[PDB]
Amino acid sequence: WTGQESLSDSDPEMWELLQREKDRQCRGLELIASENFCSRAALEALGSCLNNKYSEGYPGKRYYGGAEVVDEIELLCQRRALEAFDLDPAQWGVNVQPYSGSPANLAVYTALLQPHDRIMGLDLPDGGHLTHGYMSDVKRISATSIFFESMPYKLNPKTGLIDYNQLALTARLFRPRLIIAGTSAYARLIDYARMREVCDEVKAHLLADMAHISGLVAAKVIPSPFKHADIVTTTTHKTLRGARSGLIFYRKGVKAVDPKTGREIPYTFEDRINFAVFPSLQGGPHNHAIAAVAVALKQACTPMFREYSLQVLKNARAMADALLERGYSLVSGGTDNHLVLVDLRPKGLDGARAERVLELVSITANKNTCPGDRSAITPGGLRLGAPALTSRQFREDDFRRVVDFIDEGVNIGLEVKSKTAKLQDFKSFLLKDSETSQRLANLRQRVEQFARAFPMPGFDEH
Amino acid sequence: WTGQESLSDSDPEMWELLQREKDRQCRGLELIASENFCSRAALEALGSCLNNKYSEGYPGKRYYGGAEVVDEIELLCQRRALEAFDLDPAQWGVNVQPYSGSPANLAVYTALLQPHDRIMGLDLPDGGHLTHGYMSDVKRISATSIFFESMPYKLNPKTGLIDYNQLALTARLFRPRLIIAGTSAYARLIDYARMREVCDEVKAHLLADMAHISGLVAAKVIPSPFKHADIVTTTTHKTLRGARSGLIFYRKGVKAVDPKTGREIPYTFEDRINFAVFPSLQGGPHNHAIAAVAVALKQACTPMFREYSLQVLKNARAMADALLERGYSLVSGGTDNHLVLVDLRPKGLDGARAERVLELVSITANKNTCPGDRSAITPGGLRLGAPALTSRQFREDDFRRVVDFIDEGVNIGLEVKSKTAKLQDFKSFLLKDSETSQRLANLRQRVEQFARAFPMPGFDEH
Repeated sequence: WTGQESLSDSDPEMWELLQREKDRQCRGLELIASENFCSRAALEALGSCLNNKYSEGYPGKRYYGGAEVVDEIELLCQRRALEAFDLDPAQWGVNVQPYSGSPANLAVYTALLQPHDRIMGLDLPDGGHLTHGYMSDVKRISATSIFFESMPYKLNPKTGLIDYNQLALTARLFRPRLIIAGTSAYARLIDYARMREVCDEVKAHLLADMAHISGLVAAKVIPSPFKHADIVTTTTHKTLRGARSGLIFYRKGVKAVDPKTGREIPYTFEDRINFAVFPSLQGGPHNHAIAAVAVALKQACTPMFREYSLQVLKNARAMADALLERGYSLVSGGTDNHLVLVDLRPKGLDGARAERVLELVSITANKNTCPGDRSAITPGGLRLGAPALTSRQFREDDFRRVVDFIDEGVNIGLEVKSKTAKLQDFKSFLLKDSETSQRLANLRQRVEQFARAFPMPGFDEH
Repeated sequence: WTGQESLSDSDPEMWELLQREKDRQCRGLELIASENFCSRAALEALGSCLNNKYSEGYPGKRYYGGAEVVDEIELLCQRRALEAFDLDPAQWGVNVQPYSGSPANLAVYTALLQPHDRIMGLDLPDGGHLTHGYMSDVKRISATSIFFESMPYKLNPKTGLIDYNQLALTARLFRPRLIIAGTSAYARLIDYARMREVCDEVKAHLLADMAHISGLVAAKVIPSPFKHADIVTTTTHKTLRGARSGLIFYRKGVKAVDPKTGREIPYTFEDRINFAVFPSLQGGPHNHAIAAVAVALKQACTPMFREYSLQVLKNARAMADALLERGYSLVSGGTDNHLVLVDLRPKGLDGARAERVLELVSITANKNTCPGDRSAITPGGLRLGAPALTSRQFREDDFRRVVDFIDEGVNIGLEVKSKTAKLQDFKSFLLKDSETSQRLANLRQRVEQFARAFPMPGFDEH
C-alpha cells in the first residue's frame, strides 16, 4: 500500500457511485436555487495535499510551525476575498476559516452577542434561513434559538416583500442587538439602507447574510450589502460557484467620533470575529477548502464572471416572464435576482406535488412555503434558480424550453391530482399508473436528451 | 470559459503554492501528532462533483429530490463507519455529517445538554482539547465554556497520568451532566471503565472523544472506548488517515430493564444527536467529504491498516526508547499510543526554543505544556507523533534516525540559548548569526535528503 492508488482501482464501489452522481448531474436539469457547478480548478485545490496540514491559529500567529505556505494561501484568500467584493483592506477585514455558511453565522453571534441576547431574522416560512432563528410553538429548532433569543420579522403577505414598516415597529419593542438581512427563498433585493436605519435606531448590529446572492454582489450585478452592513457572511458556494465553505466580512478601522472627545471610535469587530472562529468554535482550518475558495474568488474577479452573473439575472428574468406568460403567479411579482418563487396555488397545485413529479423527469427544485399557505406538508410554491444551468452556458431560449418542460410536469401534476387523494397517493400514482408512468418515462428522455448536450464544469467522469 | 480548465493553467499563482506545500511535505520530517498523509483515493473523492449537491436532511428524510446517489453514499459511509469499529448496528448508530472534530462535539452537547449544563473534561494545559472546555481566570475562551458550564479534571503530576481518584471526588461535588474521556496530548491509555463508573455514580453521560487514537481503535491495537462510552466522537483525519470531517457514534436500542416491570428502557441518543447536527447547527452536508471519509473508512478495515497501526505503536515506542537512551525525560515515562510527550526542562531548553530550531531544519513538532509549567510563552515540552511518517513507511530504525536529528537540533538550540537573552533574541539569532544559520542549513539538508527518499501518499505534484 502506497496511498497513491487511484480511487477507481482501490475503491471501485465508491468510484461507481461518483460516476453515477456525475451522470445524474449531467443528465438532469438543475433548478435548486442554492446549487451550482464548481470548476475543475477549484476542485483540484480542494483535493490537494493541503488536507494534510494542521494550522490552528492565524497567519503569522500560529501555535506551531510548518505554516510557511498555508500562511501565504490564507492571506491570498483574504486579499482575493476583499478584491472580489471591491473592499478597501483598511475598512474591511475577512475571516476565511468558517467551515460552511451556517458555522459562519454561529461564529458571528458568539463573537458579538452574549448567550440569550436578542436576534431578529426573516421568518423561516417567509423565506429565511434556519441559522437566523426558528422555534416551533413547542421546540427551539435552530441552535441560534437555543443559545440566543430570536424573534422573526415578517413578510407583508400581500406584496411578498419584506414588511420594512412592521420590522421597525416590531423591533423598537423587542430590542434586538442583531438584525440579519439575508434570505433563502426571496426573489427581490433587500433594502440594506432601511435595515441600517432600523438598526441605527434600536442600536442593533447590521449583519448581511448574502449566501444566495454573493456572486451577484461580486459581479456588481445587484447592489452591495457592504455599503450599509457592519458584518457580512456568506457561503462560498451557491452563486459564488466555489467549494463548500464560508466567509465572515467585518468592518475594521475607525467607525466615527461624535461622542467621546476626538478619538475615532474604532470598530471592534475584527478581534472578536477572529477569536470566536478560533479558538472558541472551530478547530484546524481546512486549508484545501481555503485554497479552493481562493481559486473561486479569483474567477469571480474576472470579466468572465460578471458575464455569467448577468446571464444568471437574464435567465431568471427570462424564467419569470416565461412563467408569467403561461399565467403562473410570482410572489413578489417576478424576480430581481437568481431565483423565482412560483405560487402554484392559483393554478390549483402545491409546491410539494410539483417537486416529486419534476424530480422524476430529471428536473430538480425544492418545494417551499408561500405567503399564507397552511400545511407545511403541502407548501405553496416551488423555488427555482438559474445559477446552475447558467454555468452550463444556458441561455434564455434554453430556460424557456426549461419552463416548457416544467409546464408539462405541472400539467402531469395537475392531471395526477384530479385522479388521486392525499400526498401519499399522488407519489405512488407517479410510479404506479402505467399510463402516468409511461408518460413520465418519455418526458424524462426529452429532458435528459436536452440536458446532456450542454457543457458541464468540473472533471470529466466524476 | 468551461470551468473545465486545469488549476496549473487557470491559476498559476495557486498552483505554485500547492507545489511549494507538496515539496515542504515531501522534504520534512513531520512529527505533529495530529497530522497524517491522506491517500490519493480519498482525496479524489474529496475533490469531486459531490461538492455540487445540496442534500439537507438525512437519507430518505430529505427536504427535496436529486438525492438518489448521495443517499447511497451517506448510507454507505455509515455502514463502513460501524464496520471499521466493529459495531453492532442494532447497538450503535453513527452520524457522518459533522464538518470536523470540533463541530461533532458541539453537536453532542447541544443534543444532550441544556445551555449552562455542566461538563468536565481534561484540563487544557494537562492535554485536553479546547472543545472540552476552557476558561482563563478572566475569560471564557472555548465556546463550550460560554454555552455550557465546564470544570476540568487534572493529571496527577507525580505520575503524569489522569488522576481518576480526584475526578471521582470532584465529579460528586460538581455533578456534571457530561464527562469527556479523550485527549490532545496524552501518551497513555484512558481508563474508560473507571470513567464509566464515575459517570454511573453521578448520572452523567460518558463521551469518548477518540480523535487522536481512532485509527488505533479501528485496527484493534488498543482497547476500544465503545466498550464503555455512551457517545463517541472523532475526527476522520489524524490516525484514521482520512479527509477532514467528523463522526458521532451513539448507542441505540434497549439500554436496560425496569426493576419492577420489564418496561424496557431505550436509548434516547439517536434522534437528539441527528436533530442537533441538522436542523439545529449545520447546513447542507459536505458530500465530497462524506465520500472521502467512506474511502478512508474502508481502508481502515483492511489488514493493511492494522499493520500500519501496529507500526505506529512500534515507531512511537522506538522514538520514546531512543529519546530515553539519550537522556531525555518523557511525561509519564513512555507511551502506549501514537505519540510521546518530551519534557525538555531537565535538559535546559524550552519547547518554544526547541520547536523553532526544529522547524528551521524541517522537523515539525509542537511545543506543549508540561506538568508544573508556569509560562505559556515558554512551555517545557514537545509533543511528537509517529502516524504521518509511519504512513511514509518509516520503521523503527528510521525513527531512531529521526531522534538523532532532533538531538542535533536540541544541541544547536542549547548553544543559541547561551548566546541570547529573551525568546525574541533567540529566534532572531537563528536567522541573523552566520555560524548558526550555517549549522542549521547543514542539518536541514541532511534531514531533507533523508526524508525525500521515502514514499508519500497523495497525488504526485499537489
